[PDB]
Amino acid sequence: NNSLEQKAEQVLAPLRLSKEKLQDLSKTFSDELLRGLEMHKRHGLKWVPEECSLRMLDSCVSEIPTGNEKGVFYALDFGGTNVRAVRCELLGGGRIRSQQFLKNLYECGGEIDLMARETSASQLFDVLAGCVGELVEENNEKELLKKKAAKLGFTFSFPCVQRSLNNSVLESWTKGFATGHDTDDPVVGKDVVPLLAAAFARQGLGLECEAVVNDTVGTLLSCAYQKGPGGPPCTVGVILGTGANCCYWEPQAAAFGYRGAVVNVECGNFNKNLPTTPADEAIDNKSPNKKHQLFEKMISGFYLGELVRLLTLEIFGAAAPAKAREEFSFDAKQAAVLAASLMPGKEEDPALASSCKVLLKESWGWDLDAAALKVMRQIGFAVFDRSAALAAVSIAVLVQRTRSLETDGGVTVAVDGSLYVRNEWYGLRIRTFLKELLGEKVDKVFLRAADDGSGKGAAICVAALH
Repeated sequence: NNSLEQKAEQVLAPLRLSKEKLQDLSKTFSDELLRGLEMHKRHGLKWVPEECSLRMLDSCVSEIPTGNEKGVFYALDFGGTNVRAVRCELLGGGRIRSQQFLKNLYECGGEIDLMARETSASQLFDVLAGCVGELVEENNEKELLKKKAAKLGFTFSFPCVQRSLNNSVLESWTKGFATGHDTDDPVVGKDVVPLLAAAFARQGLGLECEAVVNDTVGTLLSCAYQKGPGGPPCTVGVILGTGANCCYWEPQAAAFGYRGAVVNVECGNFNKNLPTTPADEAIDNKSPNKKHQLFEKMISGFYLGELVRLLTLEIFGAAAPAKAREEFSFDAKQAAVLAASLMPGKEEDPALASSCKVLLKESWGWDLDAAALKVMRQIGFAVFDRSAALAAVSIAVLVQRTRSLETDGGVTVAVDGSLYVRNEWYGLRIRTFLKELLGEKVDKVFLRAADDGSGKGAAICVAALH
């Protein structure tokens, strides 16, 4: 204590980004976005990191829903071992009724590891197609779809090369997958849409995959449909969860060589003029993706707990608890408990502070005193508030680029992700920083929660084509 507060001040001040620092970062990010569009115009599918840290991927999505579309549309959500099939009744007026069927690929296939190098593409896609087929059968719909096929959107959350809305080639596996590597039937290097269509045909399923949809773009589309007809257009989509990403509607997309209008920025990798602190350097240095995802490493839930832990070690020194020396011993949910205790008009609320005391005892075995508890709360607040401020920078830059404020007098920003969904104050802090960045015209910016981009959003994508 006593000089604990001076040390906390010295360590935490670089995390408190002033309006001027946020405005400078916004300018840097805007310039980088333009560099990325010029990069796309010249290089197309080839990312040139030396020209731009933002991939600026063509989502190939051009048709934004009105909210009036009606019908039954399907989606397949394959982003790892937890596969989902989704069926959406679009009822008009922004209303959607959904069903889902879940498959855990670890427990699928008899004496066959679907993630293994010896498994063929056909075996994996048979299981994916069968997930959708189980949902079709729950609805007693197989014969109806034999008569008239249903449209399906495919969220395939792996590194891909996407030449058109319905053509996406797997560039390399991630997330522990190796399927097909040791077979004559690979997934890597193949367009996944014909693999899925072949699997549907083998099971007699009348589903036509018309889009491979990025989940951030799906979040934008989910919002666009479900806010209903009318209102300021949804031209920005943001995911603030375990990771962080954003997409937006680009008014000069055609001139820069895009087929779609919605650009998937891949802003997690933004790396220009970042307000780096020693804790950020430590997080990057021990990560498996050094010098990549540097913006995300300051924003997203995967890292906020690590930031609190490393700043705790830095500030408390020999007074830090032993468990704070263990990587990933403190997560973003726990950091949020700390940050919530210091949100506007809650600082002297005793119940929130008491939850903090219990938290630190349970997670770190730390029976700390009043002054130490106050400093821990300040650490958690500083980490989460910086996350909100940097998210606000991303949103403001994208809103400016859409020109929606100028052409439609308002903009709807679709937001999803655990940081925003779990913490009511997080979006409010985003709005405070958006006011700092944009002035009074933040009153024309509407943040709207948007659900299930990877499922609902992909079904909406294909519904908007017709």
